[PDB]
Amino acid sequence: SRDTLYEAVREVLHGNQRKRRKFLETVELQISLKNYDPQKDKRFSGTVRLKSTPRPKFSVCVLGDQQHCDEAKAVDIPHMDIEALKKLNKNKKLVKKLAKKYDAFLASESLIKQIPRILGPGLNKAGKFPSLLTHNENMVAKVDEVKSTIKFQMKKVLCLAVAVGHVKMTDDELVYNIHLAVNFLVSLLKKNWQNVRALYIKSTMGKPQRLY
Amino acid sequence: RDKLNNLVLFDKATYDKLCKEVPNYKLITPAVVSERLKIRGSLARAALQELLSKGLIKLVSKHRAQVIYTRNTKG
RNA sequence: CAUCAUUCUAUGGUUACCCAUCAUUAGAGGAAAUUUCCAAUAAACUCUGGUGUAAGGCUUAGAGUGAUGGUCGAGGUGCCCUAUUUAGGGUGAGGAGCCUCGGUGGCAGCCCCACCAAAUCCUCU
RNA sequence: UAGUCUGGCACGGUGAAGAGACAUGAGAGGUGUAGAAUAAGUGGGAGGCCCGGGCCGCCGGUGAAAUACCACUACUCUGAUC
Repeated sequence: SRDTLYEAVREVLHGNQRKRRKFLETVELQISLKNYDPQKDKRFSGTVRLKSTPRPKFSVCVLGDQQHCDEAKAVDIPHMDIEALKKLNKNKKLVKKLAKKYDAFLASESLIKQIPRILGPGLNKAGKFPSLLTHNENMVAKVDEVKSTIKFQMKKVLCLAVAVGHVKMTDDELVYNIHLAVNFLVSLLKKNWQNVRALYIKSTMGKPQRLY
Repeated sequence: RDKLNNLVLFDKATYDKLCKEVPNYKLITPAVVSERLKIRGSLARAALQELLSKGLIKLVSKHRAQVIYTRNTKG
């Protein structure tokens, strides 16, 4: 279903009635669906390709040994070698903590097989998917997960929820996360039929606003 | 239908649980020692002439068919 | 010699959502009644593959190690029929599906012993 | 194949009661063990929340997941109309 109306996409400066909180926030988007079947072969899996970094904040790890040794020093990265995984993905049962401790893993180019150990299909089988790439891009190619688009999965409660913005960025990226954001999920369409009913626009915290 | 598997001579625990818990009953007949302590009537007889010799049990009345021993009294 | 768990090394393995299984589909398999036979007959349900979803070591190889040199405790598990209806009387077969160390009594707690139920039905007589 | 039997459609409408529907609007709602707490379910989330100070948590712990805090929708039952 086609939805657009970039006529006078403003009133984003109306911030200090829509916020009397103080702190680091995460701006989200929950979109309205009708008659979807998750039990049949309806593949609602993939991403909507944003350009201008909504900027998530969580723990990111890089596994390997490349030129990226020198590149990711200025990140102040949690870097980890193969010599520091023989007690990491093995100490999983008897010590009951989240023994991953960082919210991403990695497989690269030049390290074609990252880990075909019992801790290879061990790590890529328990969520926080090692899916981000660092092929030969070599301009940053680590924080470009923090400077990437957003992802979403099909499940058995049908409802969609994903973060199109954040605090601490200009308000002119939150009009740019209306241009290159929701214009694509009409082209991103199969007969998960006319999936977009209404887009309930909402910050981290506030009141029901409506742009169609 | 069911076939009982009684013991002919003592296992390590069956001598321990006879040498302790035979006077800790009140009746001692070689039919209940064969029943409870999981042994044969001949062993149940043979295991009580040596407890009369010890000073743990006490004979009441003897017969060719049935003998009735008991615990050594409080007195 | 068989078996399960646990910790360390195998130029060893798929993850832009799979793994065990809840689901389903593609495929190999029988006793007794019913005798004196012969081959029937025809299940119930059980596996590998495949897709969506939910566990995590797998499953492959080496050695130190629980605790077995032998294992689990070894028991409860049905229908029929009766004015004994918390009771009483029957006894064919061959398959899959779950609670705990019972709660009490009697020489009281152990070893017996009686009883109060755990979750069961599908069908070839 | 006439005729006849039968169903649909058109001519072809007003009104009441009632039902199963489904759009507009609602409560309560979900219990493998277990963490002390009836885990609906996701984007969460180390910070909010109340008149200078206070609770909710991370953990210990059950389990790819634990609340303060924003939303939509799964989907069982009661029940409300131009």
